Amino acid sequence: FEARQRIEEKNKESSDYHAKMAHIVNT
Amino acid sequence: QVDDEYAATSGIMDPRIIVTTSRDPSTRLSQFAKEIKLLFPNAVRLNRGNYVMPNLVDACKKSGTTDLVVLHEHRGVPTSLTISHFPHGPTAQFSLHNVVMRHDIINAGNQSEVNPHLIFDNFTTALGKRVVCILKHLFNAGPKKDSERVITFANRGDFISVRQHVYVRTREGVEIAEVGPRFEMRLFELRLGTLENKDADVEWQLRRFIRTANKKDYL
Amino acid sequence: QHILKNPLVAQGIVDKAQIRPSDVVLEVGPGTGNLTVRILEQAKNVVAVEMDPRMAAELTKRVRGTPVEKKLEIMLGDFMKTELPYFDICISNTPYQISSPLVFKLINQPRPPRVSILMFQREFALRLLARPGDSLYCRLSANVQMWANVTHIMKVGKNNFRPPPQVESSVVRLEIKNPRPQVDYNEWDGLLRIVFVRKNRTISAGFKSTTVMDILEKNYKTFLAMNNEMVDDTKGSMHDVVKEKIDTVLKETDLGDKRAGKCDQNDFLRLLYAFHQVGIHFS
RNA sequence: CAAAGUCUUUGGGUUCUGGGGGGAGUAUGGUCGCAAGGCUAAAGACGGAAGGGCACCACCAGGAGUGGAGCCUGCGGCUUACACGCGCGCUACACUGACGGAGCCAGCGAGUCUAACCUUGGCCGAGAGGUCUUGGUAAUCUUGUGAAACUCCGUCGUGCUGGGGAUAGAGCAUUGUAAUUAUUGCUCUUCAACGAGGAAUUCCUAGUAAGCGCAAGUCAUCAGCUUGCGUUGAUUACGUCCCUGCCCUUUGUACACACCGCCCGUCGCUAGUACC
RNA sequence: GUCGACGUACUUCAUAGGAUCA
Repeated sequence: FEARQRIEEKNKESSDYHAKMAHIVNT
Repeated sequence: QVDDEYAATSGIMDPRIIVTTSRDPSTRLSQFAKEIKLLFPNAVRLNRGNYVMPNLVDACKKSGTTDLVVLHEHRGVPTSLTISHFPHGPTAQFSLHNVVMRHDIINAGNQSEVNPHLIFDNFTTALGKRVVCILKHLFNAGPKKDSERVITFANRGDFISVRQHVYVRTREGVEIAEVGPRFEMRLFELRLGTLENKDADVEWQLRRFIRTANKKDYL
Repeated sequence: QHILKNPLVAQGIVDKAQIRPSDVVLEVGPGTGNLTVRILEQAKNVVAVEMDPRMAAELTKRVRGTPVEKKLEIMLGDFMKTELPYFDICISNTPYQISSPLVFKLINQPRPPRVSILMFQREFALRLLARPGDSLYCRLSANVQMWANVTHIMKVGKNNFRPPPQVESSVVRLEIKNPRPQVDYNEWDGLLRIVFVRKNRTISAGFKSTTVMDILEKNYKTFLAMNNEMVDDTKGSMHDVVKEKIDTVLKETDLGDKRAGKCDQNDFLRLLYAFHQVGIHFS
């Protein structure tokens, strides 16, 4: 249960940060 | 997907089964073999006593048989299983864990052994496809429009679990009763060579001391 | 049949609709539910209208085991022949040949919606959102701008579509006036049909055709015969009287010289009232 | 292409235009523009009948049992930094027996290079255990694994004895850093229950039940277990539907020759019509 | 107002051809 909840936290946080750096640049 | 192990024979001919055991079963293991016999249609069984397996399987092959299941145990209760599809088909070697016994609990009616209804739940990867096709080609082709014997395979968390349930289409929905055993079934190898080879093409082995197999399904 | 593949215009269409947690969405032409499931999250109860039972079967397969499984009805058949239930906003992708029926069916509902997010072909939408005096001010704009109000949202360019079609699309928020105003419908439409036949000739031009003077003479006679006031001497047939009658209006309200594709809505009102005042009706 | 030519890089006069094409996009401290609204309110289905096949979940015959003992062991109580409920196995409960010597028939594979495996012999030590060496990187050496039950005679008389060893203690090797918590192996000594096991109880139809040993632990399960390998080796059923339950039809529907020649009841769909 | 027409600024899509060998 620990290892799963870590995987969804890690995936969401990583993807969102890359999405912000996709949200800035071709502005 | 139908395979070269099944393409010429999938819906063409309905199969028969043979149930047997490794060497000198315990009595309860024989009783469980009886349960897995009476669950399957086209059910005929034969005790293995002092038999050379190449001779046994080779003699069973000219007589005509589609598949062969044979069991194992650990001091009374079974732990392992394998399926050998005869026409050069793939042997599959599983670890089975839990069981409920129709003898043990109650006489809850009858395993009517009608051509049953088939359920394969939550299989995605091509290995799930291999398991689905190999196991589907063991059931009878042609249950009726209202075959009340629903066999159930579930593939959550790499531990496929099987039950049997019997339903009646009651006023607002179906209603089911639990029969057959209930399982924690799990594979660990696929070999396209039949077990008489002992050395042929292994399709698949479960990596065990690989780290990520804590998490990952299907290797 | 085209498919809105872009997974980011879909969310924007949905959240501009301002769905409240107590709404009944009509969602016309759902497709394969690329769009629907967002509405299922945000509305109490969705009523999807569909014609392809292949799509209906797949769409109702999509919601199985999902918590939103019981908040979706499906109505089959032709959209322009059902009886829509009450619905409270409306979200629509439906293929464009019903774009002009759809709008008026929403305007003429009993208890119409409150906001609707509609997808249209670019030139169609630019008819709908064209103010008086533009190049595109048509009869459609004068109708729809009487009973509704129509506001652009975005451009959906043609490469968000599988397969890519040739025309660009628009997303448009339409919102019905409430109460609907108390001019008639059929008088408004009769007048607009006449004066918008040739959009840039002056208004007195449209009251010269002999089909039109036949129509107005017939209507004026039937109006007098509705009030049972017997008829005077006419040099041709009755349109004689009507002729000077029409001219007199187009002297007083001045409108017999302005060009109908530059006259905004109050001018059509003043013209409608002036013809009503002298005993002319359009249906 | 007779101009789109003017002997390799360029001048006969003069007017005009370009500063880079095509398809998609995104941003904006910029310029010009661009709405409507303030009173109005949905909720065909159901029960029954007969006709043919099926079952160590049926009948018949038994074989092996467990459930008795003792000991190991898989799911259930309670405790620690032990009076227990459901089950699987082995050993025996003795003259077809038990001990002394003689003879002896296998197969499966496994085994070691910069390590010591699997081995042969001779050696000594009751034994346990220590001696150097070749054979083998594999049919070669184990290995013919000279296996155990098996066969002969010997001893013994049914004796809870010599069947039986659960139970302890001591000594010996033997490791390992230590055995200490009898890790293991020999030896001596200790000699419990067990007099055939009720209610029940599972499996079983021939190389079968049953009994015996050898090999290996090859990514899952397994160590007083598992899976192979072979040995010896039987009785009764090979018949039945009486009960139990399962499957097939009710147009035999499918084409001469021999049979017969409506599936039945309840609520249905609709039609008709006497009635108000 | 995720408004339009511009004006600036930027992004992106379209690159392989012959010869020998396998």
